[PDB]
Amino acid sequence: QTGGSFDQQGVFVKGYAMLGVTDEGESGFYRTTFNCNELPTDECLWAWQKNQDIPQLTSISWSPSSQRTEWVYVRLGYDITQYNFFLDQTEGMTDAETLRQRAEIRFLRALHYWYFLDLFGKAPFKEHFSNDLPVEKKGTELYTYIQNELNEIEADMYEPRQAPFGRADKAANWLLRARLYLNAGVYTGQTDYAKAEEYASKVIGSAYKLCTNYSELFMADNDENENAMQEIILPIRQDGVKTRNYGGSTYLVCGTRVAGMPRMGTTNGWSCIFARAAMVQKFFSNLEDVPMLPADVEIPTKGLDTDEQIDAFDAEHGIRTEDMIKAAGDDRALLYSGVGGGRRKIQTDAISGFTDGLSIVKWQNYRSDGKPVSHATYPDTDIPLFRLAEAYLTRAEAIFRQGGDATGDINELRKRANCTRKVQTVTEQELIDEWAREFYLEGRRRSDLVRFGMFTTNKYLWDWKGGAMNGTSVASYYNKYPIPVSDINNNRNMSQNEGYK
Ligand SMILES: OC[C@H]1O[C@@H]2O[C@H]3[C@H](O)[C@@H](O)[C@@H](O[C@H]4[C@H](O)[C@@H](O)[C@@H](O[C@H]5[C@H](O)[C@@H](O)[C@@H](O[C@H]6[C@H](O)[C@@H](O)[C@@H](O[C@H]7[C@H](O)[C@@H](O)[C@@H](O[C@H]8[C@H](O)[C@@H](O)[C@@H](O[C@H]1[C@H](O)[C@H]2O)O[C@@H]8CO)O[C@@H]7CO)O[C@@H]6CO)O[C@@H]5CO)O[C@@H]4CO)O[C@@H]3CO
Ligand SMILES: [Ca+2]
Ligand SMILES: [Ca+2]
Repeated sequence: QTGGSFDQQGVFVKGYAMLGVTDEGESGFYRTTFNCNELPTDECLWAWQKNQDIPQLTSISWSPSSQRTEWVYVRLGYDITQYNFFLDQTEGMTDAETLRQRAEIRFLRALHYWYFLDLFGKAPFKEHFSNDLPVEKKGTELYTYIQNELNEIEADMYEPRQAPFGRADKAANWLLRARLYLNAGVYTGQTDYAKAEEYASKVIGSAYKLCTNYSELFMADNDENENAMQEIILPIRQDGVKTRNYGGSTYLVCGTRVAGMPRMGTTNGWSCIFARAAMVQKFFSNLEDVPMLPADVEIPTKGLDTDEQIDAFDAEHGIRTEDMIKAAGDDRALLYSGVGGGRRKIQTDAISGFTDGLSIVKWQNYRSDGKPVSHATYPDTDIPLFRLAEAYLTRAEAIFRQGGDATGDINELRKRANCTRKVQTVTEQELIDEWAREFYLEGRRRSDLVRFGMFTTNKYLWDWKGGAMNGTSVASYYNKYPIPVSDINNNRNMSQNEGYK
């Protein structure tokens, strides 16, 4: 529908909706990008390796026929066509409302192009909605286009924290540019840490502030709690009754839980996503310090049916998540090694099930204020896609790369997390580890690993990397996903990424 039937307001809203709503539950914007940036990393593992294309993503051994690569590629492209459609239909309109809408739609399109750039190093490009085949825009050109888009639309965007919650303001714009500049070395071959630092400072200097209780950023009321909202620069709205997405917060909550775990926050635990040993090591350098149930202690088959019973048993063996946090001396150590759901392992010699690694209870469907959530199954928890904390890590890394002292920005995050250990000296290792501690399971890991030259190389080997128990390297061409063979066959304008067949 166009012209008189074009529901501008409605299409505008749908533009944002594509971020959090949609099997069809496997192809959402969040799940596809999340998996491509998480499943192959040191942060987590998908427990059901029999699922199509899972071993590939898990071991960084996919090919151009990868179904999950096609899903994210096609999803990013579809979203952009919808944005191009909105921009074409509102082209020439000069009223203030439309100008703001167009600025935000261009922001969203820019965000999508970043994903193409970060994941594939290029993108099937189209500035408009039409039947013409997209043309290839790669590396530096794509990078330049995204930066220019963000630069041009800034003036029309909302002042920091003045936009209706869920919409992008100037800070979201600056944060994305800071992200682009930080990764400029990867996308253009020429770093630009000074600009990364500059834009990160603009975000830090805005009205946004850090949430004083880390866990609250990932709870059911993170859209009705100032403590959390003051830090969330761009949330993907999710609601238990109105906004459901099997690949949204439902995926982050249900997918990381299994029956028996205390405080599941949902009636359905999928037992899919769990932490790799390397993720746990981010909080415990010596994995021997990780609170664990002794191997010689049996788990009763009776008397462990309720949360209260499970907690008591975990308490006796010092394995409640609160005990995990205390031992780690870090509020972000939201892991679970308790008996709820069965005996957990930290590292496994074979990926056989959900209990082969500690559970990640970072995301929750419980309100910090204790009030009821809207649904017993689907979470109300919003996905804080953009958080002020990214500005601190981005500036810290940029400062470090430029030879400066980044202890301040790092300790700002460690202070917020009530860390017992403060950083005295910043190293590349501390930085990449802090990126994991702060943003694990938020869909960006791979990108940071590639930038640190640690995604495919021997520079950093984590458990099950490359398909080996103790980790092994893979070809460097794997730092970029391949263009789906389906698009290669349909669009002669697109060229396959180097290395792939
Ligand atoms: O550990 C569980 C499971 O986790 C993973 O799957 C999750 C998936 O990745 C998420 O996307 C989400 O899925 C939602 C889905 O997208 C929606 O479509 C909907 O699902 C509905 C189905 O479409 C609908 O058909 C029906 O499902 C019925 C099945 O069709 C039917 O076969 C039967 O299922 C039983 C299996 O036959 C049996 O083998 C056994 O399943 C085991 C699997 O073999 C094993 O691989 C693993 O499954 C993982 C999966 O691999 C991950 O990808 O554990 C299983 C043991 O529980 O038992 C099955 C149950 O009897 O019956 C079902 C139910 O009627 O119903 C659903 C609506 O519920 O909603 C999904 C969200 O619930 O979540 C899933 C986790 O469920
Ligand atoms: Ca409410
Ligand atoms: Ca919500």
